[PDB]
Amino acid sequence: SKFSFGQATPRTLLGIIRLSQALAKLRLADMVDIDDVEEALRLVRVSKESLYQ
Amino acid sequence: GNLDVKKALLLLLVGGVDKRVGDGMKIRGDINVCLMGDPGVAKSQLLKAICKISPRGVYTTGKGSSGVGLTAAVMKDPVTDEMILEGGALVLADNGICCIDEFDKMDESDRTAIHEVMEQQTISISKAGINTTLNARTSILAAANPLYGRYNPRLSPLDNINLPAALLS
Amino acid sequence: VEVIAYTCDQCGYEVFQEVNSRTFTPLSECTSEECSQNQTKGQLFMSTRASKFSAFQECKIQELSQQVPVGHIPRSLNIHVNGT
Amino acid sequence: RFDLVYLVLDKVDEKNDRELAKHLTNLYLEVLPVEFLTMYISYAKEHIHPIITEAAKTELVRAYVGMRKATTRQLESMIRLAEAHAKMKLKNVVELEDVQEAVRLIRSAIKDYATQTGKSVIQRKLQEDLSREIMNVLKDQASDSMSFNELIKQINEHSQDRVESSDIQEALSRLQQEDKVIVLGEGVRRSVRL
Amino acid sequence: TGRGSSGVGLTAAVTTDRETGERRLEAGAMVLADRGVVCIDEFDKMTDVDRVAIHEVMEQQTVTIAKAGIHTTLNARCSVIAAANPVFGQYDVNRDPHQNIALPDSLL
Amino acid sequence: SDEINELKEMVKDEHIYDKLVRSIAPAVFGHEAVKKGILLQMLGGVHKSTVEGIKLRGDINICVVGDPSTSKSQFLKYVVGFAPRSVYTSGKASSAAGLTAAVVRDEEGGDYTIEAGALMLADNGICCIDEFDKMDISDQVAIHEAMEQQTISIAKAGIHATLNARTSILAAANPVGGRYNRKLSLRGNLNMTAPIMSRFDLFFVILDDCNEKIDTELASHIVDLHMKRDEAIEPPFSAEQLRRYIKYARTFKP
Amino acid sequence: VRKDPITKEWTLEGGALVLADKGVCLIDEFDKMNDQDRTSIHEAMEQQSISISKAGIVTTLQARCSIIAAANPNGGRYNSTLPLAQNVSLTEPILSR
Repeated sequence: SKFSFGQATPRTLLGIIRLSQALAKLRLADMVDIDDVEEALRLVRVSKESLYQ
Repeated sequence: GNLDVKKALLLLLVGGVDKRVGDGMKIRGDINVCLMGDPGVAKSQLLKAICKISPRGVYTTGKGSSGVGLTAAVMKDPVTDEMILEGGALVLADNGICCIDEFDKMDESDRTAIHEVMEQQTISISKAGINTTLNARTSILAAANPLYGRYNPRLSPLDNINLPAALLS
Repeated sequence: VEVIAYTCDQCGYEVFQEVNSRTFTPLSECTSEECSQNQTKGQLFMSTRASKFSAFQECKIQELSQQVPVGHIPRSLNIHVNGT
Repeated sequence: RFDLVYLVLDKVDEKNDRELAKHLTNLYLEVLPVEFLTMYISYAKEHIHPIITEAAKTELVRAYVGMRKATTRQLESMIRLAEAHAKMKLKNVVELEDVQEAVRLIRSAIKDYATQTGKSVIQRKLQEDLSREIMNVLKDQASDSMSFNELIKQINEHSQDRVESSDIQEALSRLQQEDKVIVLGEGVRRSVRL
Repeated sequence: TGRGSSGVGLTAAVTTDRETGERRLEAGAMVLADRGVVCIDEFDKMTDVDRVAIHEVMEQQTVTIAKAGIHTTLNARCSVIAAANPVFGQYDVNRDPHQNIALPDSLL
Repeated sequence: SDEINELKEMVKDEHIYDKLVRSIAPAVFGHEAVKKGILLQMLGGVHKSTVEGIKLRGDINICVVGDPSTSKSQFLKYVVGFAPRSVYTSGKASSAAGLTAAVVRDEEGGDYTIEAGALMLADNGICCIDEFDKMDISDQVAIHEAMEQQTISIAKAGIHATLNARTSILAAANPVGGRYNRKLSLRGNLNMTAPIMSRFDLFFVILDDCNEKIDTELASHIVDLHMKRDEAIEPPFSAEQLRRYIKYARTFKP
Repeated sequence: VRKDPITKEWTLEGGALVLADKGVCLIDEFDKMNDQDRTSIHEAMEQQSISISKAGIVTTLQARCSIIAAANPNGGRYNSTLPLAQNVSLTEPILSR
C-alpha cells in the first residue's frame, strides 16, 4: 500500500488490445505485428510510475 | 515538455469501431483517461483548448449541467409547448469527447453520472415521466484536483480522489 | 395566413380578404352575390386547400459582449422571417 | 435472510490465468438457443407442480444429524433448491438422488467460513479479562476515581491481544449498562462501590 | 458589506413582470463592480453557496446564467479586497502558518 | 344457528385450557411456557378502573429474547394474520417517522398535520416490533412514555396534541453476543437500560441445545410441514372457531 | 411564526405556553433535545413574561405560566452518596429557578 495500484486485471489486458489497434488505425501500413504492440506497452510503462519521482 | 501525454490523447481522438460483434455481445469500447496533479500552469486551458478544436467535443464544468442534469430531463418552457426533453451534455455529445473539469463539484449527482457512462448503454431518464433509454458511446477525459496544498507523494495516494471503485478497476 | 377562402356550399363564391394582424374575425353568410339575397343563404365555413399559406419563424438577438459599454446589461430584440 | 453465499477466488494461478488469456486470445477474430430455452422454462414453471416422497426424507435427516456433529434456516432452504433441481432436470415428479447435488452446493457454501458477529472465540476471552481489570484497582483504590490517563497506561500494555482504541470505547458502553461505571467526558469517570 | 446572500454576482431572475410581458435579468452586483473595486468581509463566517460564486468570477471575468430565461455572457472587470480573521485566537506561530484559516485553496 | 350452540357445548368442556395451548401454531414444537404467554396476550383483560383520575393498565406486554434465525420468528409470522388488524414493523426507520411519531412538513396549504406510524393504529390490535438494540436513544424514552399510560403527547411545531392510542406491544430483541450467558444474569444480556425492564413483565428467555435426539424429532416435525399435503396433525380447533371463541371470551368482567 | 398564504402576511401563532396561563409542562430527560429547548424555558421564569422577535415583529406577550416537572435520575434514585450535581445531568442555574 506504499505507491502502486492495480492487481493486473484482464480489464487492463483488454484495454491494451484496444489502444494497439487504435494506434494501428492511425498509423495504418497494414503492419499489425510485434512492433506495433511494442509501441503500445511503450506507453503503459511511462504512464505508470509517474509518481516515482 | 510533456510529449508523453500529448501522445496519449491523439490515439483517442480517432477511436474506431472496436469489433463488429454481430451476436448480442456488446463489448466495451472508447477507453477513458483521467489526469491528476496541481500545476500552476493553469491546467484548465491545457485540456479544454484541445476540446474546443477537437470534433463534437462539448465543454463542461462543475456548475450548471450537474450529474442529474448531465442527461436529459423535463423542465419549464415558455407559453409554447412545455415539458420538452431538455438535455445536458451526454444526450447530445454522443460518440465524441466529454471534457470535464472540477471533479469534486456536485458529486452527489456526478458520482452516479460517471459510472452510468462507463457502464455501457444506460443513459436514460428514469423519472416519473418515461422509462426510455438511449445510447452511450463517448470517451471521458478527467482532471481531478488534489487536496489542500500539494498532493503529498510521501503520503498515501487516493487521499484526494474519492472514488476507489471507479478507478482501480 | 395571407389569403382566405370561405365556402357556403350553395353558391361556391369564395370570399377573399386581406390578412391583417394576428387576430381577425370571419364575416357573415348573407353578403355574397348569388347564394345571398334570397330566403335561403348558404352557411359559410372555411377551406384549407384553397388557402395559400406562408412561412414564419421567430428569433431573438443579443449583443457581441465586446462593444457593450461598461455599464448596463445587453437587451434583446425581435426579428421575423418571410419569403424563403 | 439469504440461504447460501459464495465468494469467487483469485491467486497468481499461472496455469489458469494463461488459460484465461486463451479465452480472450479468441473471441476477437472472424444447442445454444436464444428463445427455445426461454419458452422451455416459462412453460415449465407453473404447469407441473411436482411431488415429494419418503425417498428424499430418509437421506435428508441423514445429512443433518452429521451436519450437527444455523439450525433450521439452512434446513428450510435446502429442500427448495432440491425441489427445483428435481423440477428442472425431470419435469414430472420428485427425485431421490437430487439431494447429493443439494449437499454439493451447500458444502461449498460452508467452505467460505473456515478462517465477533456470529463468532464468540474472541468473545469468550474479551469479557473475561476485562472483568478482571476492574476488581484489582477497585481493591487498591479507596475511591471509585479512575481517570483517562491511567486506563490507557494500564490495559493497552498488560496484553497485546486486544486492539488499541477500536474496541476499548465499546468495551465501556456495556459496563455502562451493567451497574459499574459512568461517563464524564474524555477525562474523569466514576466507578462502582459497596 | 459582504453579506453573502445569493446575489453577490448574479441576478436570481428578478423580473417583476415589467408591465405584463417583459422579463428582465436585473443586475445584482457586477454592473457596479466594472472597472472599479469591491470589498467584502467575513469569509469563513459564510455558507457554501457564496464560495462557489467567487470561484467563477475569479477564474473568468464573466458570469453567464440561465435561471428561468436567457443564457447571457455579460462582462465584468472586478478586483476584490478581502478581510478575514484567524480561527483559534493567537495560534499562528505555534502551528503551521498555512491552513490557518482552512478555507478552500481554490481561492488561495 | 348451531355454531352459536357450538360455543355452549365447547364452553362446557374441562381440559380446554390444555386444548388451547396445544392448538396454537404448528410452526413450533415444545416449549409450552412461551405458548401460555402469547395466548394471554391475544385475549384482552380489564381496563375499567378507579373513579375520577387514573386509567390503569389495559393489558399485559410480553417480549421474548433469543438467538436469531431460530423459533423466535415463527410466532411473529403467526400473529399478524391471526390477530385482528395487528401490524408489523422492524423499527430501523427510527429517524424519519413511524415508530417515532413525527409531523410532516407543509403540503397543499397545511403545515402541522398528523402522521402515520404503526403505533397509533393498534386499536383492537396487537402491534409487533423487533430489534431494540439497533435504533437510537431518542425513541427509547419515546416508547417508554407510550408504555405506562395509554396516550402519547406531541406539541412539535404546531399546537399540542393528545392522542389516546391504547396499545399492546410485543417485542423480540437480540442478546449482546447471540449466545446467552449462563453463570451471569440477564442484567448484562438485556442490552437495554434499567427502568424499561421494570416497566415490562418477564421475557421467558428461549434457550437452545445441540442434543442428538431433539434435532431428529424437530427434523421430522419440520418435514411434514413443508409437505405439499401431509395434514395429519389435528389441532382440535380451527382458525375461525377459535376466533369466535375468544370473541365469546372477551365480553365478561370477572 | 407560521408563514403566509399567497396574499397574506407573516403572522404570529402561539404554541404551548401562551395558551397555558396556569398549567403544566414536562421536562424530564430528553437527553439529546435537552440543549435545544432548555434555553427557552429557564428564561420564561427569570425573564418572566418572555417573547421574542424572529424574522418578524418585535413584540412581547404576557405569560405568567407555572412549571412542574418530573425528572428522572440516570438509573436509581441514590446513584451516589455524592451530591445532586453528580446525580442529575442538569447544571446549576436552570436547576436554581
